[PDB]
Amino acid sequence: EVQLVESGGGLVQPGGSLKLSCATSGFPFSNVWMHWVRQASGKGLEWIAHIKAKSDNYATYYAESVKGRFTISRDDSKTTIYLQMNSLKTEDTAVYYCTGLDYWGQGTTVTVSSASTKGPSVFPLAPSSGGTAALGCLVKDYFPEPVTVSWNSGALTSGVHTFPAVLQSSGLYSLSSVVTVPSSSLGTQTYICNVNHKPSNTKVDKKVEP
Amino acid sequence: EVQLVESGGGLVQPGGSLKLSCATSGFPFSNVWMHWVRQASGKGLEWIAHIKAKSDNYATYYAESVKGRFTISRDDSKTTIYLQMNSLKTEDTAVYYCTGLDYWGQGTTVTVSSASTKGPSVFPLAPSSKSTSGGTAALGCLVKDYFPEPVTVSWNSGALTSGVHTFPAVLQSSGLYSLSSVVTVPSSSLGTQTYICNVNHKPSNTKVDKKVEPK
Amino acid sequence: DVVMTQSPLSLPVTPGEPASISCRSSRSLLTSKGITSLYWYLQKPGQSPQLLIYRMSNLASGIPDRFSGSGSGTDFTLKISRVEAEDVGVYYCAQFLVYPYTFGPGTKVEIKRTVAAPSVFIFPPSDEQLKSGTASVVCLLNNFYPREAKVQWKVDNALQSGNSQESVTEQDSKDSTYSLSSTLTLSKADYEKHKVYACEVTHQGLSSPVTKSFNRGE
Ligand SMILES: [Zn+2]
Ligand SMILES: [Zn+2]
Ligand SMILES: [Zn+2]
Ligand SMILES: [Zn+2]
Ligand SMILES: [Zn+2]
Repeated sequence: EVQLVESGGGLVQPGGSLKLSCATSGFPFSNVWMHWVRQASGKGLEWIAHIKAKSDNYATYYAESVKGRFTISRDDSKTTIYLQMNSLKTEDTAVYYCTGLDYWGQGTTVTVSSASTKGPSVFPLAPSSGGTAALGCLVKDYFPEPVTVSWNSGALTSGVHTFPAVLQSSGLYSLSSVVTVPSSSLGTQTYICNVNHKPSNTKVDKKVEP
Repeated sequence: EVQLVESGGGLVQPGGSLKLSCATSGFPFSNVWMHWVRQASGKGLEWIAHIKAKSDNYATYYAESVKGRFTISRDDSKTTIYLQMNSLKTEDTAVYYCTGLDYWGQGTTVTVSSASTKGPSVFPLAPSSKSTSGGTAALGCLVKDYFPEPVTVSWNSGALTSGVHTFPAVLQSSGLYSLSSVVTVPSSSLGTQTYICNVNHKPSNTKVDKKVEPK
Repeated sequence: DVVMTQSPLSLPVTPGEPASISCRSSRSLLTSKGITSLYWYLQKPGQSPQLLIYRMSNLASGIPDRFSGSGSGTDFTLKISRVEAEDVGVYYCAQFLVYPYTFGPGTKVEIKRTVAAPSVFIFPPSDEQLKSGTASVVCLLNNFYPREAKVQWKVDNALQSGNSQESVTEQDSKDSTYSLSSTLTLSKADYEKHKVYACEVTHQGLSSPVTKSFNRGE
């Protein structure tokens, strides 16, 4: 089973530094070439770096805009590649993927901003005989992205919409997560909003009651 | 969007009674025909009951296997149909679906047994490898000594699904179920991610979150 | 009382290749309006059934052109032109003309793929469980094909029998593999008497059995 798992993203001040990891498994690693590719929110894919294998003397190649700032490296004994990111700029804010160009990881989010981390407040959106009811939770005033929202520990996926976050005039994000259900199920089922904001160590479970 | 949601399943004595609901939404209800269909574990589909609409005088039809024991009904004002099950037999154990024969609900589980409810213990299956080993590590949770089925298992409140296997439960000699849920990850992923298995056993109102960490 | 039969009961197929599932009713399903009351469902692993074809030949909304249905009164055929890995599951015919309504027994579609040996993992009993008086040793076989597989438990090189149970997943809808869990269950006292715990795996993708093991207490 091929797996690529990036980690190490987070929030950093302009000019700061961060090291990303991409742990791999499921395939012989010694002669595989790998890349970092990033994607800003709502924008397209941008190739960042390429690293070859031991028999290529671990040759590396870089996008123009990261030369002299980023370093791609690999540790074959840990079957992992790395991206050391120095002199970070707000333009580096993005989801960073590692990829063989066939398989891709799920990405890790890097935010370069002078704003500090802020955990969200979570508020119920109370349910609104027969027919369709909607309910949700409002995840307000957090930084940076991302937040994870699930319902009933992931057992509830039908009818769920977790909307894109909006950036408010305060510099903080807000998002809503809603689910529609048949009204009669309001009396037979419990509905719990599971919110996780890793950058702030914020974990909130919120029961949304009629 | 069309939604069908069954509820009310659970554990009951032979001879006992239970009432299932199917709440619906997303469509005009007044002239739709609905059914209950059931499926025992590992087995095929068995049509159980059919109920027509108001203009059909709410006519009902039943499988011979349940006639005189189950009653299908509907409440148009709550856009809901019901299955009243009396004189339950062990053979009635199955997942019960509500369906229009195009759309189907997710199902609710009925278990007919003289045994009582028992919540699970949740034990960690520690990471196979360490973090500097490269390659693949496996970790999991063992969900043991529970009755009846079913149990829900998620990882990291549902955020983790890649690499997860939640296995069919086995019935132990003790008459209690056991299952395991595992996840594989790259070894170096260990010690950069936290792994929590979320276990819910509704019949016993057991909810358990178990952090699984390297030994 | 109307009997729905199906053939085959198991259908292995390589993706991209056609598949044909047949159904037979014990009486005609043609109505006075010229409708044939024959319906086809697919139930994917872990999911409720899904309508594919209604009244013998009509494609339900959302269903790809890959799927078609045909038939002659009491014999019917569900046809898949380019089978895809996502099509794994159990296919049912049904008649909704003569009460009591009836389903066929289901035909399980199996996607044929390249042989893939399992990756194998062994988990000792947790200290938490040991406190409860029992010891479960777990052996995981991951992402393998075909499904046939033999797990043998050995304690201090002694072959175990009658004290384990195992469970297999359905076939994966993406890579068409299986996984398997086997649990060896011992008294805590008997666990603490022995040193070497091993699960030995035999599979067509393995040139010789793989053994994963551990020594209790390191
Ligand atoms: Zn919706
Ligand atoms: Zn797997
Ligand atoms: Zn009869
Ligand atoms: Zn012994
Ligand atoms: Zn011994």
